[PDB]
Amino acid sequence: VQLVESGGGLVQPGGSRKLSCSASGFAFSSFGMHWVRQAPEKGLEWVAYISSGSGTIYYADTVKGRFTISRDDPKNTLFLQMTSLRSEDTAMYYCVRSIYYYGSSPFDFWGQGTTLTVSADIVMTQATSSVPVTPGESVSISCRSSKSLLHSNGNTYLYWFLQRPGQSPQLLIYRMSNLASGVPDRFSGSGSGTAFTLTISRLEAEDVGVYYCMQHLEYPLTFGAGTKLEL
Amino acid sequence: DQLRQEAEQLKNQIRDARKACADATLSQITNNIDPVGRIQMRTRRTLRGHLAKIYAMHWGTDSRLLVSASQDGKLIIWDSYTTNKVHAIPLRSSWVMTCAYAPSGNYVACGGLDNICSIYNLKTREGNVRVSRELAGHTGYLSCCRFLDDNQIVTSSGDTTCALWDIETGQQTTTFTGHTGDVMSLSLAPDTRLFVSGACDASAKLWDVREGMCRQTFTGHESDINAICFFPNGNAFATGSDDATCRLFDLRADQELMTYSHDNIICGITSVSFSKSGRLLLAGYDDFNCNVWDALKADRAGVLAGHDNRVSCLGVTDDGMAVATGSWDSFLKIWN
Amino acid sequence: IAQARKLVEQLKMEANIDRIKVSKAAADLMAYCEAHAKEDPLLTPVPASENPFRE
Amino acid sequence: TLSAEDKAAVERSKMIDRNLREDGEKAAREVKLLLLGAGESGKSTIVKQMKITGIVETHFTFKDLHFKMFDVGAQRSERKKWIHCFEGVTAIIFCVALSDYDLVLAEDEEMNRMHESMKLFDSICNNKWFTDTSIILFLNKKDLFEEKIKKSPLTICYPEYAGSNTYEEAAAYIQCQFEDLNKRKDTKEIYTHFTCSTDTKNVQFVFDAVTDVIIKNNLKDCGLF
Amino acid sequence: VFDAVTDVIIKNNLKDCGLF
Amino acid sequence: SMITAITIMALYSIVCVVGLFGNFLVMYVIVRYTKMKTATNIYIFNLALADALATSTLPFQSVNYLMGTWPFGTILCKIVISIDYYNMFTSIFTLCTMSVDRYIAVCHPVKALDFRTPRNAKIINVCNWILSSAIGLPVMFMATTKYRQGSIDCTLTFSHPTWYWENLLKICVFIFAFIMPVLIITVCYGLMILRLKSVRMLSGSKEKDRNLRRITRMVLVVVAVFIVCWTPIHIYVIIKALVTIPETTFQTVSWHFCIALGYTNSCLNPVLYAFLDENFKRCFREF
Amino acid sequence: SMITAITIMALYSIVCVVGLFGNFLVMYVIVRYTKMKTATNIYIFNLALADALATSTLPFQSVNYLMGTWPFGTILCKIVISIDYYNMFTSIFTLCTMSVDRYIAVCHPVKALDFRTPRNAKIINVCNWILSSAIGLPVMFMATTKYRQGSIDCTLTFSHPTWYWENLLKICVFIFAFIMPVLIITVCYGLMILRLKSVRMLSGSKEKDRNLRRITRMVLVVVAVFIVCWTPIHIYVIIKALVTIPETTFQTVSWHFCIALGYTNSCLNPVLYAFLDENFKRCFREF
Ligand SMILES: CC(C)CCC[C@@H](C)[C@H]1CC[C@H]2[C@@H]3CC=C4C[C@@H](O)CC[C@]4(C)[C@H]3CC[C@]12C
Ligand SMILES: CC(C)CCC[C@@H](C)[C@H]1CC[C@H]2[C@@H]3CC=C4C[C@@H](O)CC[C@]4(C)[C@H]3CC[C@]12C
Ligand SMILES: CC(C)CCC[C@@H](C)[C@H]1CC[C@H]2[C@@H]3CC=C4C[C@@H](O)CC[C@]4(C)[C@H]3CC[C@]12C
Ligand SMILES: CC(C)CCC[C@@H](C)[C@H]1CC[C@H]2[C@@H]3CC=C4C[C@@H](O)CC[C@]4(C)[C@H]3CC[C@]12C
Ligand SMILES: CC(C)CCC[C@@H](C)[C@H]1CC[C@H]2[C@@H]3CC=C4C[C@@H](O)CC[C@]4(C)[C@H]3CC[C@]12C
Ligand SMILES: CC(C)CCC[C@@H](C)[C@H]1CC[C@H]2[C@@H]3CC=C4C[C@@H](O)CC[C@]4(C)[C@H]3CC[C@]12C
Ligand SMILES: CC(C)CCC[C@@H](C)[C@H]1CC[C@H]2[C@@H]3CC=C4C[C@@H](O)CC[C@]4(C)[C@H]3CC[C@]12C
Ligand SMILES: CC(C)CCC[C@@H](C)[C@H]1CC[C@H]2[C@@H]3CC=C4C[C@@H](O)CC[C@]4(C)[C@H]3CC[C@]12C
Ligand SMILES: CC(C)CCC[C@@H](C)[C@H]1CC[C@H]2[C@@H]3CC=C4C[C@@H](O)CC[C@]4(C)[C@H]3CC[C@]12C
Ligand SMILES: CC(C)CCC[C@@H](C)[C@H]1CC[C@H]2[C@@H]3CC=C4C[C@@H](O)CC[C@]4(C)[C@H]3CC[C@]12C
Ligand SMILES: C[C@@H](Cc1ccsc1)NC(=O)NC[C@H](Cc1ccc(O)cc1)N(C)C
Ligand SMILES: C[C@@H](Cc1ccsc1)NC(=O)NC[C@H](Cc1ccc(O)cc1)N(C)C
Repeated sequence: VQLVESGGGLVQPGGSRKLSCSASGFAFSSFGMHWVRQAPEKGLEWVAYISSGSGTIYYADTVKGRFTISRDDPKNTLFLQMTSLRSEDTAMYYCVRSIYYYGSSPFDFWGQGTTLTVSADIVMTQATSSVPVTPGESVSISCRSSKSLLHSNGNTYLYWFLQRPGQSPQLLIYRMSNLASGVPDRFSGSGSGTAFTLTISRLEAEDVGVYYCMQHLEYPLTFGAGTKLEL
Repeated sequence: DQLRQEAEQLKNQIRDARKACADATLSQITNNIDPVGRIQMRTRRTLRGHLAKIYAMHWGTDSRLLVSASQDGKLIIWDSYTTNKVHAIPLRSSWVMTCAYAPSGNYVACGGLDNICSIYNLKTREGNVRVSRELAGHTGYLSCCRFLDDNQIVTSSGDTTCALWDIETGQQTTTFTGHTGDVMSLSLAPDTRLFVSGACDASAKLWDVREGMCRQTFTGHESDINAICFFPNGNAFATGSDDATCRLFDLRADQELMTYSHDNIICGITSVSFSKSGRLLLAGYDDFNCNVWDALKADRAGVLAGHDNRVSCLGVTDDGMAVATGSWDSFLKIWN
Repeated sequence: IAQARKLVEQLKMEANIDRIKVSKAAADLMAYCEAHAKEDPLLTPVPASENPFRE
Repeated sequence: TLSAEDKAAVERSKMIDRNLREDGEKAAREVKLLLLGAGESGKSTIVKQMKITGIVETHFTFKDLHFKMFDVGAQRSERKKWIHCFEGVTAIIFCVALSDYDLVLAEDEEMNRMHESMKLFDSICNNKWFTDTSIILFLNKKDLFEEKIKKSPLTICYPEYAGSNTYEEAAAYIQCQFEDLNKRKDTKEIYTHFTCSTDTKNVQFVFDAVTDVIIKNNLKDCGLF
Repeated sequence: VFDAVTDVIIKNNLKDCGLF
Repeated sequence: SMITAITIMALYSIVCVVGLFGNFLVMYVIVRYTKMKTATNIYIFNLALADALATSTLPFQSVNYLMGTWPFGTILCKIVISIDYYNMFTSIFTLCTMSVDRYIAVCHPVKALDFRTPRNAKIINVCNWILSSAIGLPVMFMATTKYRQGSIDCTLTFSHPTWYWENLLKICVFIFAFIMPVLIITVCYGLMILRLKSVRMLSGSKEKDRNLRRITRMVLVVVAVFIVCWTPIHIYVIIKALVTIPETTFQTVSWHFCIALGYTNSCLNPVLYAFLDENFKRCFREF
Repeated sequence: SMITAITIMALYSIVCVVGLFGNFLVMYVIVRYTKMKTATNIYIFNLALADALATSTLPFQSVNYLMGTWPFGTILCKIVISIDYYNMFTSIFTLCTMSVDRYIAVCHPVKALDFRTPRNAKIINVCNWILSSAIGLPVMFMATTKYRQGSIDCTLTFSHPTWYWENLLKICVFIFAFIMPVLIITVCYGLMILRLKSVRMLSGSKEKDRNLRRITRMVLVVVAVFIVCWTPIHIYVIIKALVTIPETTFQTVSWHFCIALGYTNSCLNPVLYAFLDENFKRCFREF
C-alpha cells in the first residue's frame, strides 16, 4: 500500500495544473478517494471526494467549481484537475483512501503530499494550540464541535489524526472509539456530541506531533486547528 | 469373534445403564411450567442478490454481521440492520455447502464439494477479501465448519472424519475418526473445549478438542442426521434428522431427553438452533416452513412461512434478537 | 480383528462415565431457561425503539 | 436521514448489486453439465476430447455456448446426501465403457461391471432430484467392445439375451437396456452416442442434446410445454 | 364534355410533370 | 329500428364485459402471484394492459352509436380516439413480439439465452409502446369534433388535402397492423412448427407425440384467431374507402360487427396467451 | 492486390465525379432559372439535394476501403454514417413521392388540382425528410468507432442483444427502402400506363401514338433503373447476414460493386427525372 503524488512546483495564479496520484499494493477501484490540503503554517483542510465507481462527488463550498476530481480504475490513478488557482491554494495536497462499510476504517492510509506554491457547516474547535509535555505523563487532548455528532444509529463520526513533523498524517482512532490498524493501545478516545477527549496512557517520543479532529457527519469535512506537543 | 461379541455385551451394558438411570420422562416433569403459547415473528429484513441456491449462514458475535453461502460462487457478508452488502467474496469452486464467521470477525470460512476449506481474511490492508489459507486433506465433501479462534477451526467432512485445523500451519493437528457414516454438521460449545458432530449413521458423537477422542455416542435417531446445535449452557444439544423428528440429548444424562415428532410433517430437518434463553428450538424443515418448538412443553410455539423452497439453514444470533433463515430461493429473511 | 479391537477399547471408555439423574438433568434445563427467560428477545418481544429492526 | 458513511455504505452495496447481477446473468447463460460414471469408464478420455480431489471443472466453448462439466468421480462419500446440489443442471453426461462386461470388479464377492453400471444409472435416472433433467448417455470403448464380442459372447455373462453374436445387435441391445431403466420416459430423454476416441462429433452430440434441453426449457418458459 | 375537360387536365398535368 | 339497436349495443356490451373481465383478471394474477419475475409473463402483462385500454374505448363507442352523437366533448374525444388507435397497435405489436419470442425460443436456442431475459423483455416492450407512439401522438392531435347535421362527430380530421392523408392513414393501419403482422405471425410460428417436428423430444412415443399435436393446434388457433378477427375490419374499411356503399340496416350492422371482431381478439388474447399456458394452469390448480 | 485496389477506387471515383456533377447541375438550373415556381420541379430539387448528400459520402467511403481504417475520427464518423442512411431513405422516398405525384396527375385529375400545387409539394417533401429522420436520428446515435486489429472501423454499434437489433435494422432497410418502394413504384406507374392507353390523346395517329411509346418507355426505364440498382445491394446484405461467406478477391469487389450500383441510381436520377423532362429540355434549347 503506497500513494505518491506528482504534479507540484510553482504555478502561476489563474493557471491550470493537473495532479496525478498513482496507487500501488491495494485494490484502487474499491476505495473512495479524498483530497486534503495543508497550509504551511495552518492546519489541515478537506478539498474533494470521489467515491468508488465515481457514483458521487463532493466538494467544499470554498473550492466548489474551480477544482475537478476524476479517477481511472484500470490505470489506478487519481486525477485532480485545477482551474484558476488563487493565492489561498498554496498548500500540500494529500491523497487518501477510504473504504466505507460497517466496521470499516476509512482515512486509514494517507499519501505523501505534493507541494504547490502560487506566487501572486460543522466547525471543529481546538481548546489549546500547544501544551508542553514530558514522556511518561497522561496527555489530555480535547476537541469540540459546533454540532452534536451522535447519529441515531449510535455511530459518532470523529477521526483523530496524528501528523508527525515532516511526515504524512496518520489515522489513530476512527469513529471516536475504535483504534486503527497499527495504533498502540495507549491511545483512547471518548466523549459524546460537542465534547470529545483524546488520551495517551504512556507518552512516547514518537507520539509527538500535531493532533487533528475531523467530523464526518455531513459534507464538507472540516478539520480542527490541531494541537501540538513539544518536549 | 470374541472381541466383536464383547462389543455387543458392552453395548447392552450401556443400554442397561441408560434404562436404569431413567426414572421420570422429561414431559412429565415439565408439565408444571406453563406453555409459551403462540409466538408470532414478523419478517423484518429480506436480503436479496444471491440469485442462486443458499446453503449456509453464520451470525457474527456483534449480532449485526452475517455471512451467507450461495451457489453462484459468492460468499456475501450482510449488514443485517441496513440491508447493505458488506463483502462479496468470489469463490473458485461454486459448490460450497457451508460457511463460518470468526468470533473476532477477522476471518470467514467456506467449504463444499471441492474438499477444500478456504479461509478469507477481511481486515487486510489491501481492502479486497483475499484467500489467507486453503485447508486440504479431506477425502469427502465438507458439510460444516466453525471457528474456535482466528487460528483454530473444526471442519466436518464426507469421509466420516472431523478434524481440528491449524490455520497458520495449514495442516490438521487433531483428526477425529470413528463415524460409520458421513458427518453432516457440527456445533461448538460456548467454552469451545468440546464439540458434537452428527453423521449419516443416525449417531451424534461428543468430541473433545484437546484430547481428541470420542467421549459419548448418542444413537436415538433412525435414518441419518443433518443438523446439530448445542444448548446455550453447554450441556445439551438438540439434533435434526431426516425422519421428521428432532431429538434432545444431554451429555451428563446420556439419553434422549425429548423428541419433536408431528404427524402431518414427514419431511426432513436441514438446520436447528436455540434461542438466547434456550426455551425455543427453531428448526428449518423441508416443507418450506420453520417451526418454533418449545424446549420443554414439546409444542409448536410458532411457524415461519414465506420461503418458496426448502429452508437450508437457520442460525439464531448471539444476543438472541433476530433469527435469519436461508432458503433455496436466494432469499435470506430475518425474523424478529 | 485389529480394527474391531480399537472399537471395543473406545466403547469401554464410553461405558465408564458418571451419569446424573434425568430429573436432576431436567432441573438444570428448567433453571437455565427460567433465569434467562426475560433476557431472551424471542420469548418477550422487545419494544420497537429498542428493537434494532424497524419498519 | 442517512449519515455520510451510511450513504456511502448503501452506495457500496449498490455496486455489489451491479456486480452480482452481471455474474448472475453470465451464469444463467453458461450451461452446466454433470459428469457421471465408473472410474474406468473413460471420464478422463472424454474430457480431453472436448477440450481439444473434489470437483474437476471443465470449461469449453462450442458454437457461442459456454459449457461447465463437473466431474464428481474423485469423491468417495455417499452420493445420496450431496446429489441434491445438482438439481438445477441442464443435462447429465453419464459415461460407461462397453468393454466392461468381460472385466471383473475389484471386490472379492462376484459382481458384474455392467450390472454395477446399470444400478449406477438406475439411481441417477430414477432420482427425485433428476426428473426434468435429460441424461446424455455415452457408451465408450466400442472398438475394444468390437474385438471382445467376437472372442467372448454376451450370452455367457447373463442368459437373458438370446440374440445372435453380432456387434451391431449387441451394441443396440446394451443401448436399449439403459433406456429400459428409465421409468419416466415422457419428461426425460436419453441421448446415446457410441464413442471410440472420436473428434468434434462428440462435442456436436452434446451440443445437439443440450440444444433440445434449452428448447425444452424455453418451451416451459413460454408455457406451451 | 366532362370527359373532354378531364382530358385537357391530363394533358396539363403531363406537361406539368414534363413527360409530355 | 329498435331490434337492430338492441342487437348492436348488446354486441358491444358482450365484448366489453368479457373483455374487461378477462384482461384485468390476467393483470391481477400476474401482479399478485407471478410478480413479473419471468420474461414471458412480462409480455403477457403488456398484452393484457394494451387490450384492457382498447376495451375501455368500447363504452364510449357504444354511447356514440346509440345517441348518434358524441356528448363527451372535444378534450375527451382527443383522448378516446388516441387510446383506440395507440393501444390497437400496441396490442398487435405485442402479438408480433411474442411471435418473435416463441420463434427465438425454439429455433435459435443459444441466442434465446441472450433474448429471453427479464431485462431484455422490458426493453423490447417499451420499444413497442414507443413504436405505437409514432402513430399514437398524431392521432391525439388530428382528432377533433365536427358538427354534422347538428350532431357532434368524434373523428380524425386531416390537413389539406383531406383525401390524400385520410387514405394514407388507412393504408398504414392496413399494412402495419394487418399485413406486416400476418407476415410476422404466420412465418415465425410456421417455422417454429417445422423446428418442433425436427426436435426428437416431441417425436417418439404416442404420449410425447400427442403433446406435439396440442402445441401445434394451440399455435394454429393463435394464428387463426388473429386472422379471423382482424381480416373483416381491415378489408371493409378499404372497400368503404374505394367504393361508396349505400347505407342499409345490414350495412349498419356489418360496420359495427367488424369492429366487434377487432376487439374480440383482445377479449380472446387472455384465453389463448395466458390461460392456455401451462405455467398459469399450475397457479389456478394450486390456488 | 494492386490492380483490384485501383479497380474499386476508380469505381467509386467514377460514381462520385459523375454523381456530384449531375446533382449540383440540376440544383443550379432550378435555382437560377426555374426558381422553384412549379410543384414538380420542387420534387426534382429535393431529389437532387438528397442524391448529392449521398454522393458526398462516397469520398469518405473511398478512403475507408483504401487505407483499411477510418482516420476521420469519431465525431465525423457519426455524421458521415448518418448522411449515408438518412439521405438514402430521403432519395428513395422522393422517388416514391414522384411516383405518387405522376399517378395522381394522370389517374385522378380532379383531385390532382388539389394535389399538384407548389404549397402541397413543399409539405409532402418536408414530411419525407421527417420520415427519414425516424431512422436518420438513431443512426446518428448508434454510429461509433470500434478498434478492430488496431484499425478504426466506422460502423453502427447496437445495444445488447447485438444480433437482434443489427438484423432488425437490415430488415427495415430491406422493407422500407426496397420492398415497399418497389410496391409504390411498380403499381403506381403500372396503373399510370393503363390509364394513358385509355386516354384518346395519346391514341390515334402514329405521331400521337409514338408519344405514348416514349412516355411508356421512359416510365419503364425509371422503374427498371430503381430495380437494377437497388436489388443487388439489398439481397447481398441479406445473404451476408444469413450465410457466412469466405473473404475472396471476387467477394471483396462484389461488396463494393453492389454499393456502387446503389449510388449509380443517384447518379442517374438527374438523367432520368430532370434531363428527360420536356420542361428542362426547353431551358437547355433556349439557353
Ligand atoms: C399512457 C401510457 C399507456 C403510455 C405508455 C406508458 C409506458 C411508458 C408504460 C406502460 C406499460 C409499462 C410497462 C408495463 C410492464 C413492465 C414490466 C415491469 O416488470 C417493468 C416495467 C414495465 C416494462 C413497464 C415500463 C413502462 C411502460 C411501458
Ligand atoms: C416498424 C413500424 C412500427 C413502423 C410504423 C410506422 C407508422 C405506424 C408511423 C410512423 C410515422 C407515422 C406518420 C408520421 C407523420 C404523419 C403526418 C401526419 O400529418 C399524419 C400521420 C402520419 C402520416 C403518421 C402516420 C403513422 C406513421 C407512418
Ligand atoms: C401511402 C403512399 C406511400 C402511397 C399513396 C398512394 C396514393 C396515390 C393512392 C393510394 C390510396 C388512394 C386513394 C384511395 C381512395 C380514394 C377514394 C376514391 O373515391 C377516390 C380516389 C382515392 C382518394 C384514392 C386516390 C389515390 C390514393 C391516395
Ligand atoms: C419485420 C416485419 C415488419 C416483417 C417481417 C417479414 C418476414 C416475413 C421476413 C423478413 C425477415 C425474414 C427472416 C430473415 C432471417 C431469418 C433467419 C433464418 O435463419 C430463418 C428465416 C428468417 C427468420 C427469415 C424469415 C422471414 C422474415 C422474418
Ligand atoms: C375471410 C373472412 C375472415 C373475412 C371476410 C371479410 C370480407 C370479405 C367481407 C366481410 C363483410 C363483407 C361486407 C359486408 C357488407 C357489405 C355492404 C354491402 O352493401 C356490399 C357488400 C359488403 C361491402 C360486404 C363485402 C364483403 C365483406 C367486406
Ligand atoms: C441536415 C438536413 C439535410 C436535414 C433536413 C433539413 C430539412 C429541414 C430541409 C432540407 C431540405 C429543405 C427543403 C428544400 C426545398 C424546399 C423547397 C422550397 O421552395 C421551400 C423550402 C423547402 C421545402 C425546404 C424546407 C426545409 C428542408 C426540408
Ligand atoms: C412509413 C415509414 C417511413 C416508416 C419507417 C420506419 C423505420 C424506418 C424507423 C421508425 C422507428 C425506427 C426504429 C426506432 C428505434 C430503434 C431502436 C434502436 O435501438 C435501433 C433502431 C430502431 C429499431 C429504429 C429503426 C428504424 C425505425 C424502425
Ligand atoms: C424484425 C422483427 C419484427 C422480427 C425479427 C425476427 C427475428 C426473430 C429473426 C429475423 C432476422 C433473424 C436473424 C437473421 C440472421 C441471423 C444470422 C445467423 O447466422 C444466426 C441467426 C440470425 C441472428 C437470425 C436470428 C433470428 C432473426 C433475428
Ligand atoms: C404504402 C406503401 C408502404 C405500400 C404501398 C402498397 C400498394 C401496393 C397498395 C396499398 C394501397 C393500394 C391502393 C389503394 C387505393 C387505390 C385507389 C384505387 O382507385 C386504385 C388502386 C389504389 C391506388 C391501390 C393500389 C395499390 C396500393 C397503392
Ligand atoms: C436480379 C439482379 C438485378 C440482382 C441479382 C442480385 C443477386 C441475386 C446476385 C448479385 C450478386 C451475387 C452474389 C455475388 C457474390 C457472391 C459470393 C460468392 O462466394 C457466393 C455467391 C454470391 C453471394 C452471389 C449470390 C447471388 C448475388 C447476390
Ligand atoms: C367509431 C370509430 C371512431 C372512434 C374512435 C374512438 S371513439 C370513436 N371507431 C373505430 O372505427 N374503431 C375501429 C378501429 C379499427 C380501424 C381503424 C382504422 C382503420 O383504417 C381500420 C381499422 N379501432 C380499433 C382503432
Ligand atoms: C461501408 C458502409 C459503412 C459506412 C457508412 C458511411 S461511411 C462508411 N457503407 C455502406 O454500407 N453503404 C451502403 C448502404 C446501403 C445499405 C445499408 C444497409 C443495408 O442493410 C443495406 C444497404 N448505404 C447506401 C446506406
